[PDB]
Amino acid sequence: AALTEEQIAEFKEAFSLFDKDGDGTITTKELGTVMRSLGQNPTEAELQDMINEVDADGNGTIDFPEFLTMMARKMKDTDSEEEIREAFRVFDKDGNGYISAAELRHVMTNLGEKLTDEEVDEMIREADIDGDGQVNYEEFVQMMTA
Amino acid sequence: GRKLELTKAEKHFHNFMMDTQLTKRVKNAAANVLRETWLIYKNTKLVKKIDHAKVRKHQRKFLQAIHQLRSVKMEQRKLNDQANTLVDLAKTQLE
Ligand SMILES: [Ca+2]
Ligand SMILES: [Ca+2]
Repeated sequence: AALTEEQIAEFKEAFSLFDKDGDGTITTKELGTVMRSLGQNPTEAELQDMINEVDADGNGTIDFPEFLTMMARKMKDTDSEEEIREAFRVFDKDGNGYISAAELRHVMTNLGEKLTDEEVDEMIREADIDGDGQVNYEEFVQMMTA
Repeated sequence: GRKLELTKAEKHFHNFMMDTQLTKRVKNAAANVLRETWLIYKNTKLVKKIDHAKVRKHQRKFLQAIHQLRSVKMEQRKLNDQANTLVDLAKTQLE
């Protein structure tokens, strides 16, 4: 919980992803705008709570000092291998740990933001390790998180 | 770089009780858990004749308090992941 000076200049750049008006402070309305642009729908109270756990002076908004301080307490990261495996499992229709290459192409070209058929070709080339037209997604996820 | 790692989720819940409503809810609901646990135990094990309507009453209030506590616990986990979302977004400037 002690920040490198490198990272201080880094989080100032981060601060502007949040301070939608260059105000020098982050309000709940800006935090809601940001949260919603990441696909989340926090309530007004949840936004106030987020600010309130960071707002040292109690003026209802987050300055860069309180922003930068609250990063220092959450620098610890952990791997996402199991969460990514569970996203693949969503498409494991038979729950047998395999997704066919055809089905993975169908998913990647139709759901979410999508990939081009060319992009999906490279992904399946890596994903179908055994060349059998089937993706053992735990093994593929292990390869990508190595 | 960080690759596919994301901010680690918090251990115990020493946080977001800055929300005065949540901490009021926790303490009222916890006290009611204590209250109905006592009253159920007394009414089943410390009496000569069990009054089943009394037990049902305190079972309703007990489940109500337990589930209020659960709903506070889930809200704290949601608040923590909402904050971890912003930490994770801020951390993308370290690359
Ligand atoms: Ca602002
Ligand atoms: Ca402030």
